[PDB]
Amino acid sequence: RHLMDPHIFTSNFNNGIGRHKTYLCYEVERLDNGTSVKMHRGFLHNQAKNLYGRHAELRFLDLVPSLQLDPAQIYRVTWFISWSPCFSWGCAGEVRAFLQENTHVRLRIFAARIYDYDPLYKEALQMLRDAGAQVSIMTYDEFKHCWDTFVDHQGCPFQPWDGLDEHSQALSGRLRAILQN
DNA sequence: GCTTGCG
Ligand SMILES: [Zn+2]
Repeated sequence: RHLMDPHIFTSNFNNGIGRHKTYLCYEVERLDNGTSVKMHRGFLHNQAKNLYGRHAELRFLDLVPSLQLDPAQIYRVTWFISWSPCFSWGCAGEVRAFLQENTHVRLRIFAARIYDYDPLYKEALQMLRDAGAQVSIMTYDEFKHCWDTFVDHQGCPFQPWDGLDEHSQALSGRLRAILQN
C-alpha cells in the first residue's frame, strides 16, 4: 500500500532513457505446491553516492530479515529493476552469497535496461544465472504489471512509451547472447 | 539541466 509516483515510474523504467538513479520493485510469493497465487510487495531506490552509496539490490538484501520468511518454506522473490545488477560494486556477488545462504528462495530479476557502464556487467549477469537466479529483460507485460501493482495510477491503464517493444527486443537479444556464453 | 550522477 506504499505506491510510486507515475512520472517517477515512467522516467526511471523507460528502457530507452538512462537515469542517474535505480528503482527496484519486488514481490514475495510463497509456494506450498504450485499455488504461488499472490501474497510483502514494496519498492525502493539506491542511496545516492555523495563524496560510495548503496546500490538498490543491497538495500533489498538489507530488508530481507524484516520480511520474516519461514526458512522451512520455499518462496519466489521477483525484482523489476530499472538497471541490470552491477558486478563491480559487489551487488551480483552479494546476491549470489544471499542465494547460497537462503536456498528456500527462488529469485527472478527483470531489468528495464542493461547497466553496461560496468565493464563487468556480463560477468554479473552470468554469475547471477549460475547462482540459479532467473535473469530477464522487462517486456510490455512486466512494465504493465509494475504500473498495475506499484504505481499510483488512480485507475489509468498503463500507456507504453514510443519504442518500448523495439528496445525490449534489442535488450532481450543482447542479454540472451550474454547468457549463451 | 541533462540524465547509465554531476556541475
Ligand atoms: Zn550494484
